[PDB]
Amino acid sequence: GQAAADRRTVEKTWALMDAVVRLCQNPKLQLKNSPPYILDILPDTYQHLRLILSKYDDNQKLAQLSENEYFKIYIDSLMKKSKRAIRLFKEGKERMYEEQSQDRRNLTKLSLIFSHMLAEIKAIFPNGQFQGDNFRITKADAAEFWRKFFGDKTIVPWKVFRQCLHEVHQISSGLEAMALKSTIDLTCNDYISVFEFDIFTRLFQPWGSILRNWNFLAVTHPGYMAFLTYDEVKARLQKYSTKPGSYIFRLSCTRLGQWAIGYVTGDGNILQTIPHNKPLFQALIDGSAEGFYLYPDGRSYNKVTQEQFELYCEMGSTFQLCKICAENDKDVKIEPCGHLMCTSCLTAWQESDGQGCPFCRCEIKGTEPIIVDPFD
Ligand SMILES: C[C@H]1CCCN(Cc2cc3c(c(C(F)(F)F)c2)CN(c2cccc([C@]4(c5nncn5C)C[C@@H](C)C4)c2)C3=O)C1
Ligand SMILES: [Zn+2]
Ligand SMILES: [Zn+2]
Repeated sequence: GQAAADRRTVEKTWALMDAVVRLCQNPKLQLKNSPPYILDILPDTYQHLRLILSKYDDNQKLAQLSENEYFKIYIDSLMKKSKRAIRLFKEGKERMYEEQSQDRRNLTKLSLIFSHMLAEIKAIFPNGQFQGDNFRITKADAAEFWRKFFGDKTIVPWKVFRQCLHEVHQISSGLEAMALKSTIDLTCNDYISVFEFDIFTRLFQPWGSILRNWNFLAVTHPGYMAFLTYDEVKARLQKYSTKPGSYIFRLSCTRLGQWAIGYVTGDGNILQTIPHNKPLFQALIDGSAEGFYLYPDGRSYNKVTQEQFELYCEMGSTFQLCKICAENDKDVKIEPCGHLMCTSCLTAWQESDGQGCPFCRCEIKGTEPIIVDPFD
């Protein structure tokens, strides 16, 4: 059985979440209002988990929840990300109190992850009852791909998902697979939920050209600003208040799967809109043709490089993966150049007579084992 281990894991989960909440209540942080608001999200997550348990009343129901693969992965993921937030405060020290620090950007990355996890658990356990197996994917052709490979599965490991997706839409390099992972795996748990799949396929519709749409709208488009608040959109566009047709487009924590566009009017007002019954690309060319959307991020704009994939990857939390394969963790440092990669890729390059370091071609005088954090 798992009864007693399961009881222990839930209670450790709530202890670790309470620990993160207490560290975040430090007035020296000034994040009481800085949203996604970790001091709202973690209590809301606790609240939804209690609602789930409130519905899985007794020994027999609790045993069904125990056997739910999505629920097991969710609680494990919540424990790991809580431990990570604790470690960030222990290792970050007074840098947690500097707004611009890498340590504080990492707290923002964990806050976004917690926000996405709360949206996902509400989508999969609406009113605290499992509905993963009945989840209706928004885009018909995306929904057919998920039925075809995964049936009524709620969640699939990233490695399995990447292999099945590659059957229909070829993924090119390691840096593209890594960039794609960072886009679909919002919860950063190395799984793709049916919910995550729904969000990605809604944003980058149509399905027929989905990797080209994502490459063009997110990976290389100068107008794309990832997740922003309404206040951040005003702050960025204010710099172009005197150049009407200046625009950006962005994601919303509070409205997963939807785009929002901000633009500068003839009067220098900043307005925001959500594309109305059209995909983003159509909204952008239509608004372009009408004079609203002329200057992405305040400049004119007139098939993706490895460098462009690598720059996109830095926004996320995937620094532990080897850039060559995007499968194995970085476990070796090449010396003296200091480039990082997995042993497997190092071997394959020196196997096939590659000069020196795969990245910089320089003499390899030494290697040293290394553990790289996803947030490094
Ligand atoms: C909602 C508000 C909260 C306060 C911070 N601002 C600005 C900001 C945006 C992102 C981030 C930060 C910070 F954590 F690094 F600091 C800061 C991180 N971040 C982020 C984290 C993981 C993945 C991604 C996506 C992405 N977009 N371009 C590249 N990548 C990997 C968007 C997903 C569909 C894939 C983006 C922001 O959007 C956003
Ligand atoms: Zn590798
Ligand atoms: Zn090198």
